[PDB]
Amino acid sequence: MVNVAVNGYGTIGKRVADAIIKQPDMKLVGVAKTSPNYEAFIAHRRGIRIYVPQQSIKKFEESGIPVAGTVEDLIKTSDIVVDTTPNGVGAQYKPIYLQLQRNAIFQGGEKAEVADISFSALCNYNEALGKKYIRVVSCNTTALLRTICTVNKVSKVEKVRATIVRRAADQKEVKKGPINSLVPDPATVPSHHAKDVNSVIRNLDIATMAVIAPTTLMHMHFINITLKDKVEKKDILSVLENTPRIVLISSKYDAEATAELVEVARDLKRDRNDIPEVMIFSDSIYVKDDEVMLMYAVHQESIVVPENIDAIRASMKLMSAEDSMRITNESLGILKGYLI
Amino acid sequence: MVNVAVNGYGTIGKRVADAIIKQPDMKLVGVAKTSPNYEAFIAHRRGIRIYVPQQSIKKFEESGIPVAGTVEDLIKTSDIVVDTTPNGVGAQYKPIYLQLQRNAIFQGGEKAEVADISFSALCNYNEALGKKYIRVVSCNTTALLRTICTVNKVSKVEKVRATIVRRAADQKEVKKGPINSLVPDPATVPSHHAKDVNSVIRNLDIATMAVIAPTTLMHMHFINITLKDKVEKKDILSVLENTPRIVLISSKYDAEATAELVEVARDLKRDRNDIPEVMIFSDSIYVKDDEVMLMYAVHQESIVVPENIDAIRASMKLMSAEDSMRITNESLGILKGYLI
Repeated sequence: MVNVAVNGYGTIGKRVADAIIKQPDMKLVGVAKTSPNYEAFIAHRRGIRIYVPQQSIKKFEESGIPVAGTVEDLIKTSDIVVDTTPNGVGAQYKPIYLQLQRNAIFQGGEKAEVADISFSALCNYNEALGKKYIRVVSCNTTALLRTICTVNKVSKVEKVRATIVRRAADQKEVKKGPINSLVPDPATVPSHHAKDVNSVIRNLDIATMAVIAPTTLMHMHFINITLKDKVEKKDILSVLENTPRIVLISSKYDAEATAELVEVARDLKRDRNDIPEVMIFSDSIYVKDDEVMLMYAVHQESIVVPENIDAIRASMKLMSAEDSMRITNESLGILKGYLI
Repeated sequence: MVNVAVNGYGTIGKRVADAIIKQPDMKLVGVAKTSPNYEAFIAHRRGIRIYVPQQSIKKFEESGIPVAGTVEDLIKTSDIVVDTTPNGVGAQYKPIYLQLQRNAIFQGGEKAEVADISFSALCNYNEALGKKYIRVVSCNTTALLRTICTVNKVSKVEKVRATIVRRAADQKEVKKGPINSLVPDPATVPSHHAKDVNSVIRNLDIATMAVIAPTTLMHMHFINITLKDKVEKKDILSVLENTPRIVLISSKYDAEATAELVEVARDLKRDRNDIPEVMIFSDSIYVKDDEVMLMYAVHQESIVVPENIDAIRASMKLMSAEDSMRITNESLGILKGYLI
């Protein structure tokens, strides 16, 4: 039985915690948070136990939300830590995990050196088997990796160039912009995505560009893939339509807009209206000879959730790639085929 | 039991159909819709019977979604119709419901003359008992009536002055602005809200102004009430804290922003992230002698849902105001007290 701790109960933290609870071979010990905001109140009402930095206990304890113990308390009394702390804080907790001898899963805004390997379950689960420290790649890297590794089955992927249109901040954030601007992110080519992808696929010729748009719901990727062998369209479409963690969006029901996909998720009653799957617009799938083009949407709040679950399995070597992803996929209701 | 039809499966209709499904004394006969978009797809997949206007049947059927009959058929089969069609379309169906001899509930965007009475359950259910045609007031009119009929228990409301900040368009709408403007709505005073409140509370001296902001989540109201007698804050606060369909928002958990309230709903796992209750900011409650000032948020996608359920009960004389509101409240998970 794996007793899991979650460090950092934010957008990703809260989701991983609920994913952990639905797993048959894992238990959530508790979660670490520094401020008693509404995310914490709600967590406690749901019976999730909250661990806090010793120095914040007093402050935190003024709000009435009971504290189960300190953050080291949590790490020591767990078998592995899913770290979902802010960019840069993982590396700060890294020495703590080391000292207490806990494996730990890090998020994608950390430097690669925080982990012993970087990960995406559809690409290098077997290579991650046994790693004590694993870095799950960022949300947009994950979407690129899922698409690539899946297209690669039809033919070796020789080259990737991509433009990432990033949503500015999540819907709940009220102090972040831009309100009305496009903001190169960064201006320099390439963006960090290409390298992040090279921490999982060592030798891919990848170049990416990114910009921030004044939207909160989902990112969007615009991809140009060069393959080795002239391929057929049915084959690129066959494998995109049959890969869990990837869904296709048609143009049949007038839902090709990130806001309308969010509405589809609300009406489908998905938890927190999450769509953890890569959402590829079926009408954008262009394959001519050895060239592939298409666009897809990425739901940043949830895309790495299932990856953290498999990463845990990889780290503690509980089962194969196919076994892990099959439980993760089924327990978190992950789709394949047409979303809409 | 009571067989109910829903004419217009859009933002309100999809939710009135789901609430009808949750009532112990009602059964959803089917819903009416013109276009076979993602909302119709999803209804169909849940087993909801879809009826389409005669002249749209063939285009609708190009989608492969089966059609149970015309709108007239749906009408003939129900004991009562919940009309949730676009503003002005209700008046187009009024003569059809009359000729087909079926009671009907209309939405606030219609003229008061389309019905035999306008309604809000916390104020005049008893007056609407037996009315064959009832107009449930608009979303912001409803929020003003719940607040006024509740405050009125502490001391007679003699005067209301309110400013309404309206969200531009719901989140699924991608063709409506404004993107970045404030838009008098209208520039003349008063806006229609005051007349609509007066269709419910006939002699109240009320004036309202409204403006459109570039937000999609919720409306906000800023109100000034003049009472007959001087009162104590504790008495205003105590009624506001103990009335279903009204919730209080504290400043304890950092959630005083409409986007953070949407977030609270997501994490509380409310259906569609709906918050049908009037959300009064408890730090806003200002009581001095006979003057009360406060501000609140209104979730426009859902506030009228419970109201339409009670309206069915009033029109069909099914049970008392209190009995109906208790079933509507319990079954739809309506709250009172502090939300956060």
